[PDB]
Amino acid sequence: MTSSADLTNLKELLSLYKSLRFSDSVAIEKYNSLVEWGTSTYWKIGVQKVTNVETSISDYYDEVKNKPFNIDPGYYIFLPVYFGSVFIYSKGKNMVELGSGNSFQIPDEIRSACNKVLDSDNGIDFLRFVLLNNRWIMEDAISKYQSPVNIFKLASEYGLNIPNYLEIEIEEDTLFDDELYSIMERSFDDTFPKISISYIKLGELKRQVVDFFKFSFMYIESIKVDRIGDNIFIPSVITKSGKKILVKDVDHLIRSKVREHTFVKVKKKNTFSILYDYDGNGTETRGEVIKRIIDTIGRDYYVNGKYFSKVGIAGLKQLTNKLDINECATVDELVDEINKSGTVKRKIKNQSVFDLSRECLGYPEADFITLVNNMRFKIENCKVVNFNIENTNCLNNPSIETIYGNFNQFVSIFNTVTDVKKRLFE
Amino acid sequence: MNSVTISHAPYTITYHDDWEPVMSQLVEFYNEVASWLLRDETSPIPDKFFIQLKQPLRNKRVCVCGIDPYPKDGTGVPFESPNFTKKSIKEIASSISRLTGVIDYKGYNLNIIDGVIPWNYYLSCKLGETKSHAIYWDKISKLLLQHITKHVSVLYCLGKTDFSNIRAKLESPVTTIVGYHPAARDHQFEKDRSFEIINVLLELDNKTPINWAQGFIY
Amino acid sequence: MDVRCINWFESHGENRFLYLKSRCRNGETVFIRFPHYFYYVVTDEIYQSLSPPPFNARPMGKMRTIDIDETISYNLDIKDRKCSVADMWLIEEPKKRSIQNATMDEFFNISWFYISNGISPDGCYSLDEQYLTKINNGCYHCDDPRNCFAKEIPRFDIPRSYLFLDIECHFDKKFPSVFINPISHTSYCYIDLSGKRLLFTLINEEMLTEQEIQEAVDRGCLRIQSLMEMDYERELVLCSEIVLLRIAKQLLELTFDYVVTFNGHNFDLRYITNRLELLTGEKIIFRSPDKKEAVHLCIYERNQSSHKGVCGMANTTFHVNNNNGTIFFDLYSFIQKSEKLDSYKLDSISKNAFSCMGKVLNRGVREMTFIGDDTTDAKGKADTFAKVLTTGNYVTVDEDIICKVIRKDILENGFKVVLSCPTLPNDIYKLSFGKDDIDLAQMYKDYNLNIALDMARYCIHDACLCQYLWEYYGVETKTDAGAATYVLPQSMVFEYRASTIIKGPLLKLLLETKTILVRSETKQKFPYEGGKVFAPKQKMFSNNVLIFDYNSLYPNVCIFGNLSPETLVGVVVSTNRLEEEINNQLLLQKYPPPRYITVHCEPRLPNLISEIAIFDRSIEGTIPRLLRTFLAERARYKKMLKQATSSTEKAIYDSMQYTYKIVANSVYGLMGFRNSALYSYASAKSCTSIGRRMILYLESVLNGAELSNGMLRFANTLSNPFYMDDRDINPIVKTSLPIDYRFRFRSVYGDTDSVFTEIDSQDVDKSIEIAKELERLINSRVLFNNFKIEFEAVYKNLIMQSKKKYTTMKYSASSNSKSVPERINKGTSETRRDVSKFHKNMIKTYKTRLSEMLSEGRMNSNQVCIDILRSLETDLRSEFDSRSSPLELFMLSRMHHSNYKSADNPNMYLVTEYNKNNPETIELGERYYFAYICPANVPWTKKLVNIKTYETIIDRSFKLGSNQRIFYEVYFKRLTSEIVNLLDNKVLCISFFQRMFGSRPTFY
DNA sequence: CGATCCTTCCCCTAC
DNA sequence: ATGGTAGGGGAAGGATCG
Repeated sequence: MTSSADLTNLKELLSLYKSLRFSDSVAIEKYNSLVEWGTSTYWKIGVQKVTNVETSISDYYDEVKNKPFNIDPGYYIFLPVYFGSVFIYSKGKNMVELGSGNSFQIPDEIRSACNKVLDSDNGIDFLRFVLLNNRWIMEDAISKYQSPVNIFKLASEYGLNIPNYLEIEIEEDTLFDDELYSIMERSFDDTFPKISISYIKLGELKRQVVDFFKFSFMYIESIKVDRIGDNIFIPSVITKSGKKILVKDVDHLIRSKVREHTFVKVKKKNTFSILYDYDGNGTETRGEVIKRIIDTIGRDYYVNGKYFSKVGIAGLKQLTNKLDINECATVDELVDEINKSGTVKRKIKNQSVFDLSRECLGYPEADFITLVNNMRFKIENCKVVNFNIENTNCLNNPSIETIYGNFNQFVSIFNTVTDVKKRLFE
Repeated sequence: MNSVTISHAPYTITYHDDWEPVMSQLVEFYNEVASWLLRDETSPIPDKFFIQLKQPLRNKRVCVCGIDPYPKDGTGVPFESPNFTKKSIKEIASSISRLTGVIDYKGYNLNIIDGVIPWNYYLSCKLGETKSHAIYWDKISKLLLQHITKHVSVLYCLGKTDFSNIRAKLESPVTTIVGYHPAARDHQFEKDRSFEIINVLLELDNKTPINWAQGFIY
Repeated sequence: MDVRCINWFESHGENRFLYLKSRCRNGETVFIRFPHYFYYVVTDEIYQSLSPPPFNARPMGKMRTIDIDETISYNLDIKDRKCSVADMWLIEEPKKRSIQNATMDEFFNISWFYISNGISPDGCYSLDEQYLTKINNGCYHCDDPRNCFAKEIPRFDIPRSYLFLDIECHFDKKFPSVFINPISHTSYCYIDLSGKRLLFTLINEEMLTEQEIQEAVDRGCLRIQSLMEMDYERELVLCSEIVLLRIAKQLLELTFDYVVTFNGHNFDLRYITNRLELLTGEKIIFRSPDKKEAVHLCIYERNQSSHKGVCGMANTTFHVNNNNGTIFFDLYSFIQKSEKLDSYKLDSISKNAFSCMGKVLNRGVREMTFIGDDTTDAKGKADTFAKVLTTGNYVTVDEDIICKVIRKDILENGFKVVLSCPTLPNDIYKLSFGKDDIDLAQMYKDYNLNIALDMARYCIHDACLCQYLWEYYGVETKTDAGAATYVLPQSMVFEYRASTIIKGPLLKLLLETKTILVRSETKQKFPYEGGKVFAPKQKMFSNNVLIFDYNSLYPNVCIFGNLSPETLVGVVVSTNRLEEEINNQLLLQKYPPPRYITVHCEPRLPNLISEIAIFDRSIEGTIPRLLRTFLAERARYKKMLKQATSSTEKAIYDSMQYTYKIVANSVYGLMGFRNSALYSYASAKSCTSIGRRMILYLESVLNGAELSNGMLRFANTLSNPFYMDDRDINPIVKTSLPIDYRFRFRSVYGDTDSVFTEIDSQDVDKSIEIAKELERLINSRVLFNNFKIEFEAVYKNLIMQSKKKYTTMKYSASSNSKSVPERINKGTSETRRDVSKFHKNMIKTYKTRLSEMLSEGRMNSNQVCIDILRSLETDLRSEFDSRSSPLELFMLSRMHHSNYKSADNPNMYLVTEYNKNNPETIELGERYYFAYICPANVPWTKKLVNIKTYETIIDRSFKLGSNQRIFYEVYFKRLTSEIVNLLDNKVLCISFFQRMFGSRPTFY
């Protein structure tokens, strides 16, 4: 490290080279630039020059067990692999669902502060946060370390997950069957939906997950969504004569593109039946199912944005809810409270009016950008007075149609925020 | 080990099979040069010019390269002195002792380390003088360096000024790394490159690093 | 003490110094030695806060340290440029570094020396003999050059000395080796300060028999046995090889102003040094003027071969390490860097240089006499031909048969030469130098007196060709002009690129305007490409075409828009149309158009959809001022050139004007290069955008323009496309043209700095007059500020092949209808160096014939189309069957620059196989004459045997009675492709090619 | 009763 | 010691699907 060893001979490049399996896109472009500049250097020449943009963790896992197999003797730690949107990271970045690079930022500052920067060796190499809808739960880490230590102890230390990682010396090799599986499930003592149990013994990294198929044949009655909160609702499909039948459909409304009504195959283990998401091809029709979902709901709940359109809701109160301030009925009180607030004033001065309104109405990013980019305006006095459509192809998407329908309320809130900003600093 | 017969002095050169596809050409280049090369005394004896030709090239991954043999007491083996008195070898031993921590040095024979081949760009030099056979050994040196660099993985040349255009002399840039000479001269003064970039470059190409401890003599 | 400077050079010893070589009026050479300092620039606080005063310090004054870092903005909240004013100080340190915090560190030490000391590298001065110290005869030492060079005087002429030499060495089969092959002949063209010209050739006597040596001595030659017995006044001298090498060493060790060779750094000087070292062991030693440093010849290499992609390993240059004045110039590198339209073997260097008439006088037997004078073809060419004929042996009068000179006479501004060739009745000729068809290897095996004398004559001819090439290109005047314009030593003007040579005038401008522009953020590399290629409107032009050219468009754009890194107020980007509209509304009001200028640019990133850069036009930035200075001084030098009388002044001014043109033309490219001192991404993009906008404006106003009733009516309103102005916008103007004129106009093609307009007329005089009137009216009325156009030429029979590819005939503006036009091609295959020599002639003839027949068909489109198709098919079939009769030429060229993945690489394998065996040894970066067709490929069925596999190099040999190397009709299908750009009805085109080759020709 | 011709799809080289 | 990206034309060469 005399002359800095050229950043320890590209220590970050080596880390990304060994971390392709648990990396993110920005690191991929950074590594590409690093190899491109390193291949032509007075202190470094050509390298292996391998690139990848897909995040996969199948290398650290084994085949799934689908029958009451037999297990080798030894001490085991049982992990209740839940059913949620898996996230992998090491610090306050990444958290990518196997390819959806930085889809959104979870607003948990306490969680981010609590998580140590590269805890133990390399930050347990990933967190496996299921986040069923919005609840943070940690899971397997595969990283060796020691196991009864920080890796599994982080959940108990910071309260992220209920302590279900405690077991006893098992040994005495026996055939792992339904009875032991149910006994371990009851010993877990959890109410969250669990889909698998992964056993870890001292001295290994890759575990053989077990999952009993129990293929059942059931009919579908209707698909109905139920609201739990602001972006907390789940499209809980109900089949048979009102059965629950769990479906993945986490936050973002994909993998639920199943054919309406008809006959379906489902998987049930002890209490929570789960059907297929995208494995069984069959028909996988999307336009018909999206139109049926929209019609049943009542022309609301645009699919792409995983949210519901603010039909009828003009404004003057949704801004207060978004900014998390006291309820106000007049612009003057809004201005006074924003001035009084220590951080709301900073957050409204730093951000732009367009971004503020877009976040207030909860519109999708790409869809709204495209819809704006295919429209014409009549801006007067820094406010929107008249708008029109130029290309009608983008109207083919129902979500774009709903956003265009509520664009009037969007314009009203945009003008309100512009007036507030003008009255604050001018 | 195959053998070849040349027109001048030793009449017999023994070489390993790894040097097969260039040896003949070397002879075609050597004979003419010999007609003048024996005109003057040289620090290496002619019998030790091609001693390094017996070392196999299949199990070598690091090639350390110099510019010329020692002006006096030419043993034939590059950077070799079985008396711990030459400046370059003692400087390298001191540097490796500082970096690793091994003590009680009685020699640092580099030809016995697995995966590392000691090489000299010019196979001869005038006795008691600097490099004076550059014109004679030019094509032979280029041919031998081209042959070696196609088998080894990393090349480490000693001397910035001497190897200022080492990339131009070789058509294939096979990890050209140029380092300062142990003996500082000609507008240069540097002695500590940490001697560890080679290993990390080796596992950067899915190759086993080389331990810098097999060369110690006790 | 009046002196004129000749060279500035340094020393690479223990202590560095700067040397001046200069000449007085009488002719005495004076050397002056200056200390070599390292210059740093600091603010007042940094200078005062540094404890030990290192060597010296002088004040500068109040200066600004404006920050030129540019960042994108998503709103109109642009604060200001970070600009601070402070007192500055200049620090001199003999050692490498003493500050480590200098603001100005991108400039050279020599530029600082010159500008701070106010010294011009090629100026005439009156030295003061009070700050100089005598240390040795002819040398002085100066410690305070600031006032030692205070007085300047007008230029005065001084004598100079030159040395041109050539070598020839024995070889058996191919390239010689210094260990086994000796030297036979060495020629010298010694020119002294007194002007005496001495030609003399040294011949090796070790390769001759005793009786032949005695015969040579008896018939006029001189024999010597030592250096002291050598006399330069004798042409032919006979001696041993050791004495030859020692004489060469003695000659190269003397202080010549120039030593000019052709490929001498790589071959001649290296061979001489190696052979001298082998035979004796001594060295060729150069010593400094103060007798304190001594070095030897060691030809080193410079591998500066990267034009950011557009080069095949370009070329590696070879230089010598002399520490005296002795400018060692290599014409091989200079010509290679100058012209790229020939082959480099000293056989066709100056063929495309001269044109003169060679009227025949007699046609008897084999002793034809040719004459040449200024009254035949032109002035000057006859004089140059007579000058080069004094040593030539084989003469070319625009014939390709090669003739031997019998008798030569030099008459008053003319020559009379007697050739030896079969008689032939021609009347007019073109005069240029020739080539020698002799076999040196065959001559060396049977060596006798006549062979030695002929070889000596050839060597002296080559040595004199070196001088003739040096004089023809005006290298000395170019060097002086480069030293004057570019603030640099006279010995390094041709060895640096645009990024280095522009730091002198830029430093002068910064010092005079007190600006220290500095960058504090890392640069991001993302090219904007640029495009700007326009698709031609039509393919064939039966009517006439006029050409209008912009006078230095890009410098004028940079001046008009005030595009400098320090004038950019800010750049605004938008990811959506709502914010784009908001920003546009705020921008048209915050920055009024009369003062600020807003330029729309292509988005930097895919998410962005707009990008507007704002420039302030009231502070007179750096780049516009530099370009204005360059243009004004170029105009001044052109006026002085046209007002000068003596030939030397004409040459000097002509040399200066194009150096200023070159320095002005390189700024636009420099603004887009990351490693430049003028780097500005936004400024370069804005310059390209404004250039495109001006081109579009001119094309739109010129399109659809009529000339009815002597009135010039434009299609659209004449308005400034950037902001509103007070100029009239009426699209109808008065013309000083006859009322009877009735014509229409249309724009067909455009370029970066050019516009083509279409006129529905055939006459040339009327077209020229209307073009002049259009130029006047458009310059006075249409354009604005400093944007002027010029009428270049009239293009007839214009044929557009693709984008940036056309062929036509050109009538100059200063010409009439009776003047002869000039054939001009841009991008056509005739300008390519790797197509053919027969193909070019055939396509030229076919293009001319088709142009004539479409000019006068004349029934209609399809009838003339089918007529041309059938006629061309019949002609090409008649010229297809070669009925044996092996023709000449059929030769191609390419550069040996592969240096790529091994694999198979037939082109690399073909060359290296012949190099290792014997014939055609080509170095790296050297073009060679070969003929490639299907390199071991079988595309279809040939006619005879041994046709498709033909890949032999063949340098000068002739193919034997079984090769039959004529199958270039494969590429000749370009005519069919040409028909694509000329006519329709592909059905006839497909059938013929299918019958002959059957490879489904690609239409368009 | 049949295979061809199609365009990318690449490497090399020239403004 | 360093301007620069698109466009054009020749040709292997498996893919193409004939």
